[PDB]
Amino acid sequence: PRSFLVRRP
Amino acid sequence: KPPKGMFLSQEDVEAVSANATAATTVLRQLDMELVSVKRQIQNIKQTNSALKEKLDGGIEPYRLPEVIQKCNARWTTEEQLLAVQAIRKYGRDFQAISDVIGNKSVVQVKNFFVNYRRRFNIDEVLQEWEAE
Amino acid sequence: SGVEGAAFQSRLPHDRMTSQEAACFPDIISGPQQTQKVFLFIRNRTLQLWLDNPKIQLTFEATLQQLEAPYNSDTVLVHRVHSYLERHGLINFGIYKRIKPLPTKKTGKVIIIGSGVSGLAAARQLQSFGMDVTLLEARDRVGGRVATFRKGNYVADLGAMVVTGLGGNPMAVVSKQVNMELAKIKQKCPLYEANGQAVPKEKDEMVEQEFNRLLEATSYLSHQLDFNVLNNKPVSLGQALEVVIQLQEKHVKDEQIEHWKKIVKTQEELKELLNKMVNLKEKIKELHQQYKEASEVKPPRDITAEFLVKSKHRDLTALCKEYDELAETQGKLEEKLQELEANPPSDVYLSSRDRQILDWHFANLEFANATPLSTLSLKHWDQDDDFEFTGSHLTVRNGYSCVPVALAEGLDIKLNTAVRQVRYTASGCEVIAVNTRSTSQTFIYKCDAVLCTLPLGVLKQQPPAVQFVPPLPEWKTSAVQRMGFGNLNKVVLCFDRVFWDPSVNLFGHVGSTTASRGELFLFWNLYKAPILLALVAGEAAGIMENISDDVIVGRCLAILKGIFGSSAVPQPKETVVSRWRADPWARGSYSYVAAGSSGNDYDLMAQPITPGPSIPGAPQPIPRLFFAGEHTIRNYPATVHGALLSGLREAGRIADQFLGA
Ligand SMILES: Cc1cc2nc3c(=O)[nH]c(=O)nc-3n(C[C@H](O)[C@H](O)[C@H](O)COP(=O)(O)OP(=O)(O)OC[C@H]3O[C@@H](n4cnc5c(N)ncnc54)[C@H](O)[C@@H]3O)c2cc1C
Repeated sequence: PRSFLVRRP
Repeated sequence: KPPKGMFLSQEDVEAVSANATAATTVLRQLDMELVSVKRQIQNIKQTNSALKEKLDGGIEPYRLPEVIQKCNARWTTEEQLLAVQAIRKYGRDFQAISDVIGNKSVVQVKNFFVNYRRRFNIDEVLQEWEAE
Repeated sequence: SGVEGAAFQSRLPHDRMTSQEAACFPDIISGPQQTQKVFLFIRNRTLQLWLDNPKIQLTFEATLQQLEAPYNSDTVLVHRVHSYLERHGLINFGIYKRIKPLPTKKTGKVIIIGSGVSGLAAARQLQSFGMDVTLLEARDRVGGRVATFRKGNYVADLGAMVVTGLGGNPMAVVSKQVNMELAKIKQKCPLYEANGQAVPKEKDEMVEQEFNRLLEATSYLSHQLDFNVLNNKPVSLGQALEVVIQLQEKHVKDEQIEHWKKIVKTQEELKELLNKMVNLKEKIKELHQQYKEASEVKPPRDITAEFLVKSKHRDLTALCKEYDELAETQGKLEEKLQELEANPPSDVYLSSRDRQILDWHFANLEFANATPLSTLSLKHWDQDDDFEFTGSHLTVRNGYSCVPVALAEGLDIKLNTAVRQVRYTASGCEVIAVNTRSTSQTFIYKCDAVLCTLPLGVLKQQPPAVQFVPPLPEWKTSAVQRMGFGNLNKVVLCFDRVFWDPSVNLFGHVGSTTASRGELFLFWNLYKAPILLALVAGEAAGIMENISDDVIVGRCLAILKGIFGSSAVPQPKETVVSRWRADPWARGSYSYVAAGSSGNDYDLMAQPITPGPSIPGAPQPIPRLFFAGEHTIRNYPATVHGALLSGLREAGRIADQFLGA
């Protein structure tokens, strides 16, 4: 899901 | 409500969604439209290049020196006759008539029309300008 | 606050009663406001006490002692609250020193399929409640999709790697109970294009900003324009991004058109003006000749010949005035046009390099959801956003396996035991397993209840790896079909020396094509030893599983050489390549919300099965077949904390059933 995204704002 | 710099209308979305290749079609139509406008620019600015050429030198060879003529009170017979012929060519345009004579303001020309109306049959002269 | 912080750390609203609480405390929530604030304080305080020291059991007696009046007034209310919290695993979960030793007399028998975190969490709770528990695990180890590689001092997770923040995370409690070395991840992530050149800061920020704007657009496209069905098929996130990009390309072209269309309109103003000026120049040239002829008639003149000179003079000054007025108008239209020619709109929406760098941000999104974006539900892919934890993401330096191994202590676990068939009836269940080493050695476990923690990948397997007798209902099997089970692989590269920026935890690699955006797109540096860890995400994951380790390590070294230079990149001492889709005890990495699915399917997966009666006209049986796992928890899917919480949930649902509420 979204939680795992790297380089998050 | 959409993000800044993103453009998303119901109409535009439907037009890309409505067919399997509608997207690629709509983008081709704009690519052709763009080529069609870019060729028309080259055309009309080559047309305009030719007209700019046919004005080489401007109207400086045909320019007339400035007149320093100062307005005067008394009407010479010369000025009266210039005026009657000016009424014949230029009709009721008082500025043009003043310009022709050279030393009579628009007021004095407007006066002249009333004073001499009788003696220079100005009614007949105006009718003669209208007939043309 | 302190009591309010406990509510938050337990994923509870501090100032309101939940749905679960309303069910266990109807008298309170249906009654007057005062009693509710008493309930809510007793609850919040009991949680605070447990959270302050989660290494020892918080008993009811200990709770009432540390409670002060007027809250320690009602002893049954405090006892009801404490019991509820203990049962639902909000207190006295994980690994704690027990005060009152567990009674030798065990009520009920449960078989748990799988000794992953969901399985282990449930087992501990059930044993803790005095049930007889046995876990059946196909693998030669516990942990399941928590899988840590270990050779000498080298330590690298091939599965779960990251704690996604401690704020409201039950792994916060677990990390105090078990020695996990939690190390903050530094978010700085430099990209490196196909060749080895870092992306220029100005461009990097621009593409990243565009990616986030493109995502935000798909959400607008979904929620506001209601673009969620197309040809009687659910719209994917991939489809929506294609459509949003196409409309951004359309607007670039539309913008160019309107700009060039106002240049032709200005050129056609100029053309119309130049024509007037060319005609007026001829009439001025002609009228000059007429004036010269007239004035070359030397005096003395009659008054008509004098008037002819004067009239032509007046007429020629008038026409010369107009041409000068028109040549002013000409000058300003040339200013207007010289400006427009050097103030054009954008040539293109995204260049070839920009689309390549954007594909990396899409690869990142395909990594996060462990699936190609063409599979993700546009509407619901991010349905768990409101429950995300706060705080820095951390890694487990001593390896994540330390957690399951700790949970497995004091539990009856049959390893190398592959469940083949699950039988459930009104009188009870039998689970039929085999030895994985010799498939002929058959085992039969008789139990009151089965807890199934089989991964969604396994439940999906056709033909089935596990048979249910009787078969699972259509409402369960349809949920299993609809739901997405993703893939994501890891390449572990063990070296003798650190040849990379040791203050950078992760660095990207931009793929040449869209097709290969997922292929070794990201590298992790989190471990004490010299280890780099490369992801294979998106469509690449599935394809790269049919390619040998040597080739994959090959493509890794190549990519690293480009960025660091051939002299700095040695041969790796040890290499491991995960192949999660081919792993028969996983059949993939973790769940995603597939196009055509929603959060409701996660709730369907969590609903227990009740068998029909043995003899017809016999009363409605109790539920026998229960489900836990990452794919069963709507609010925390595809996570370890999700699995953990799903186990605790089922332990409570099973205890409520077989020991009474
Ligand atoms: C590459 C990868 C990276 C991840 N990264 C993260 C992360 O950073 N953070 C995070 O929070 N989560 C992460 N996850 C998710 C996390 O690993 C899982 O959500 C969680 O560990 C699964 O718990 P589970 O108990 O539901 O499943 P599992 O751990 O799969 O447990 C199920 C068990 O059932 C066993 N089993 C299967 N078939 C049979 C059978 N026939 N008989 C008996 N036993 C059987 C399996 O061997 C396994 O032990 C990641 C997953 C992967 C694959």
